[PDB]
Amino acid sequence: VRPEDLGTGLLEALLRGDLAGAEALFRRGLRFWGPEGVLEHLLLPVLREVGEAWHRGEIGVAEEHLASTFLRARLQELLDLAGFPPGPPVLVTTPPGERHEIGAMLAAYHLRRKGVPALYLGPDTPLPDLRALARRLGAGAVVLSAVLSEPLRALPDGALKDLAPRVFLGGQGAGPEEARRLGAEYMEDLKGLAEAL
Amino acid sequence: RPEDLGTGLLEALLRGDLAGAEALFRRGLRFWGPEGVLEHLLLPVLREVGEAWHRGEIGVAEEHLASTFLRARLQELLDLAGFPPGPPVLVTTPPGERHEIGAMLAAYHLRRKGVPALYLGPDTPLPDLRALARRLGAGAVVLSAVLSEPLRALPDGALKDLAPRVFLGGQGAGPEEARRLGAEYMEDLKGLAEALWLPR
Amino acid sequence: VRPEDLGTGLLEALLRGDLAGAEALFRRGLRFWGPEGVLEHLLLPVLREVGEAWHRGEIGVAEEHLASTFLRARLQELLDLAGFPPGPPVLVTTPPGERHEIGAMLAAYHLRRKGVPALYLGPDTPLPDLRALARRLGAGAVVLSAVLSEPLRALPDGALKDLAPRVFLGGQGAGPEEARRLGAEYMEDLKGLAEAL
Amino acid sequence: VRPEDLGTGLLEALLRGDLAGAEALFRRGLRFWGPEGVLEHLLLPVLREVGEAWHRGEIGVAEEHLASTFLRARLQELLDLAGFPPGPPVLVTTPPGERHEIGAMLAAYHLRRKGVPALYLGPDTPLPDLRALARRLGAGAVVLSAVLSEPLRALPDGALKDLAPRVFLGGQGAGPEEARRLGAEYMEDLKGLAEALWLPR
Ligand code: B12
Ligand code: B12
Ligand code: B12
Ligand code: B12
Repeated sequence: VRPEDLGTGLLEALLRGDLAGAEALFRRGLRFWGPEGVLEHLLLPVLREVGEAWHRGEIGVAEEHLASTFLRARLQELLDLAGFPPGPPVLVTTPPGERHEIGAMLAAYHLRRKGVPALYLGPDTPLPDLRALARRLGAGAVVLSAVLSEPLRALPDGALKDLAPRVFLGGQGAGPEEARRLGAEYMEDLKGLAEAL
Repeated sequence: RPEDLGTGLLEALLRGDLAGAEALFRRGLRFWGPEGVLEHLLLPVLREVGEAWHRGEIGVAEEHLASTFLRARLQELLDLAGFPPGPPVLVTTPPGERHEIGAMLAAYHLRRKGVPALYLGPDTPLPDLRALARRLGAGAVVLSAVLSEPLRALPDGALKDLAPRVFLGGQGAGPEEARRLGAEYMEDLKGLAEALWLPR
Repeated sequence: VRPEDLGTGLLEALLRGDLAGAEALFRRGLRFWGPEGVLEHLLLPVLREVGEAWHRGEIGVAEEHLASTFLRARLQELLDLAGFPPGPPVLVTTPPGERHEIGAMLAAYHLRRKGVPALYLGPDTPLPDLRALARRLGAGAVVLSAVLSEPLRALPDGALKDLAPRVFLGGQGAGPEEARRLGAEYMEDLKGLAEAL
Repeated sequence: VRPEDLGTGLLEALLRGDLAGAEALFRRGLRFWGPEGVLEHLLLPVLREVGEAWHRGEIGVAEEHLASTFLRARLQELLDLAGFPPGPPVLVTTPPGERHEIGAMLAAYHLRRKGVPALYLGPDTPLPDLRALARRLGAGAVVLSAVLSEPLRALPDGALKDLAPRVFLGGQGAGPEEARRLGAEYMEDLKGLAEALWLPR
């Protein structure tokens, strides 16, 4: 199968529970596109199509869970391969109540690929606890990924100010006005995070 | 240093030294092998993280960091156990149960015995779980519960007929609640494949 | 299949020309041991056994070549998946006359995994040319890997002293007295190269 | 745009140590033209420009090394992506004394793309050792790539004849007379190698 058909192939493999086939297809994508390219051209398009199929009522949450778990495992492999430099970390998580992790992990990965010690905490970190860890580790920045807008709507004005010296908010759930309200710097593009630091 | 590995790993995680944590875990693999490292290093460290949190010695951000690391290690082992062909067993946690390690352990113990255990991730709504089991023709569904409250919230018979065999375990579960929910109850993961193969 | 048998399995696969099997076994070792661990537990033991078997006369050069080429290809794959930060590079190569690449690639990999922009040049770089590139790119360091002692012995006293602001020499062909003679800093372990920098 | 237009950009990224940029540009070329087109119209032209610039004294050995190592890494990725089929292998190497790899790796790639199990040994394999491995693995063919002519001149008449059931020789260092002297089948076209083995399909 051609590169342009790897996305359809992967989604069909996952929807029939063929994890071995899915792993093979993803690895082919990695080899063809390289790491950034496989995320852009395979991981993200499959995740989005899973979401659309769910919105259309063609699949349920269990199929989305299966696909997201698979894709998380693949991104975690890449994250581990990028390595973790010493020095003051950037803490990467999602707002309280946000359980979608891929965006955060993508942010951490893009940072790690540029030599930044992005410490992915997992999703859904209470803000007092996040601030306390940032302070204790001397973190240079906190990065939050918000896929949904509702977890941000739940936060009080200024809630993200002073989590760390720099606080960045992105994801589809976030916009510049909400970032301003919460006291974060907004960034639309993952590729601009490493530059900003 | 086997006797010191657990303390070393926990300290590395709590200072954000992921490189050190990874090195120590690999040393645990060298000492104890794949199953052994789970029993002697992963689970003791997970439990000490939880206890330290319960005592107020660490916050949620530290616990998250450590749990994320340990989940990554267990996912590696789960993937190394392989995924055989044939009708899958779906493995997840009840609605409202966000803790994953027990479910991943169940999937691992199944896969190492040649059972195609598909780990979905945690916290799967039951109608959705039923629909996926149907779509994949799953022979069994396995749920891991660390907390009892998510189970208490579920209706009588909520787990019955998710597949022809349904198992519930984890410290949050007990035989009476399993019975109420329409699931079989088991405590030993080393017997779970055998229990599923052989008649109820 | 079992971790303790991956070395035996990989060597046997390579000696029978089973590259698909070898690739699968190496990937298993990567998953089990992690990026640095697979080099310590699988790649280096297999490389060394191949070399020793050749020195004992038990295998021919074609068999040795196949295995060494395969292992280099796997290390190059890992190297490319590491972070590559912006900023002044560290140039990594081998002395003039040293054709063996693995130690240099290992050095570059260890440095990239610690957030250092190590440029692996390939092996066997003439010193004037190496200095010129280091100067033009503003490299902070040059790192040389020597498996054989004879290429070092052929160099005049002080030959390595001004290749860059810091010059490190390691590999089993090097020792502290030779490093001193040649004007390089010696290090035995790659684990403290990044710290020293 | 043709792939050759990216050549200046790629080489300049490499020469300033911008590995990420060089890799990004090469991958764009792969996406736009695919592997065969990028190899013929970007990798080989850049390799040749690097070599000629070195011969002209315009770049030093360290810059040439960096560019050659990068291009080999990209070709090795493609070689591995083409996969390794089962079946009696074709051993692919270069003559004793030939250290240049790219032509051999291209031959292995073109064979693997057509479903032929081409085992790339690396360069510079002694002939009796190569013969021994070919016999032991039951190889259907040996393929040699020569960039330099002197390694071939060094070989005795008929040296290549019986390395395997078929023996193919190409690269700019080889020509038909020398192949005939050495007992190899002379071949120039990479894409025609698999067909020359007379296998099914
Ligand atoms: C997949 C998807 C989901 C998935 C999420 C996948 C998962 N579980 O992991 C699921 C199934 C959860 C889902 C359901 C819902 N989601 Co939805 N679905 C989508 C979809 C199709 C793709 C978006 C996505 O998840 N992309 C993955 C992320 C990583 O991409 P991203 O957020 O765009 O982030 C990019 C950048 O921002 C950047 N980035 C990410 N984080 C950060 C951080 C920083 C600092 C920086 C610099 C950059 C950065 O990287 C990413 C890739 O480049 C979109 C529609 C679309 N966009 O085509 C909606 C969409 C986002 N969903 C929507 C919403 C709100 C929902 C629902 C509430 C709707 C519903 N009930 O039907 C539910 C919520 C239920 C719940 N889960 O809580 C709506 C939002 C608009 C609205 N209606 O208000 C959307 C936009 C669809 C639409 N057009 O209406 N959804
Ligand atoms: C670690 C831990 C946590 C961690 C979990 C980290 C993680 N998992 O990523 C953290 C700190 C997050 C946590 C939080 C809380 N937890 Co807590 N904590 C624990 C602790 C110390 C250990 C839990 C554990 O061992 N997990 C590992 C799993 C795999 O162990 P397991 O379920 O026992 O499973 C074993 C077997 O059952 C078998 N198995 C597992 N699944 C299955 C499935 C099948 C089919 C089979 C056959 C076998 C099987 O395998 C396992 C190993 O042999 C215990 C106390 C203790 N010493 O046990 C509590 C405990 C579970 N926590 C408790 C509580 C209440 C909480 C909190 C609600 C407290 C709070 N107010 O916030 C929160 C949960 C909030 C939330 N939703 O996150 C209570 C639960 C009481 C109850 N449900 O009746 C406990 C018992 C402590 C106590 N005595 O009060 N906790
Ligand atoms: C593998 C091997 C080969 C292979 C090499 C395959 C390949 N493509 O790499 C083959 C068979 C080709 C080979 C050939 C020869 N080799 Co040989 N072979 C070895 C062997 C078994 C292992 C070498 C090795 O470990 N390489 C891997 C590198 C990475 O390990 P390393 O240099 O020890 O580096 C470690 C650390 O120093 C650190 N590190 C590496 N670089 C750097 C740099 C810095 C800055 C730092 C901080 C750290 C660091 O990382 C590594 C961690 O383990 C050894 C004996 C042995 N058991 O060690 C000999 C040995 C190196 N070979 C030797 C010889 C003599 C030869 C030949 C000259 C033999 C001959 N023809 O007569 C030829 C060379 C010509 C040739 N190309 O054929 C000698 C060299 C002795 C000396 N004083 O130089 C040895 C020691 C054997 C002996 N005689 O005892 N060899
Ligand atoms: C690039 C190059 C280099 C690079 C190579 C980098 C690298 N890692 O590959 C560098 C700068 C390192 C180099 C070094 C030298 N080179 Co130079 N260089 C060239 C150059 C510019 C191009 C070579 C090339 O195209 N290689 C890529 C391969 C794939 O191309 P190809 O062999 O033509 O193969 C084609 C087909 O035959 C097919 N193919 C290849 N193999 C096979 C096999 C089979 C079976 C089939 C079917 C097809 C096939 O694929 C290709 C498609 O176009 C040429 C001049 C020119 N413009 O052609 C010289 C040239 C080859 N170099 C030459 C020389 C002399 C040298 C040096 C000896 C210079 C010196 N040091 O003094 C050194 C070699 C040092 C040593 N080995 O010890 C001479 C060789 C003359 C001769 N042998 O009679 C040439 C011809 C230049 C000249 N006119 O003087 N060189």
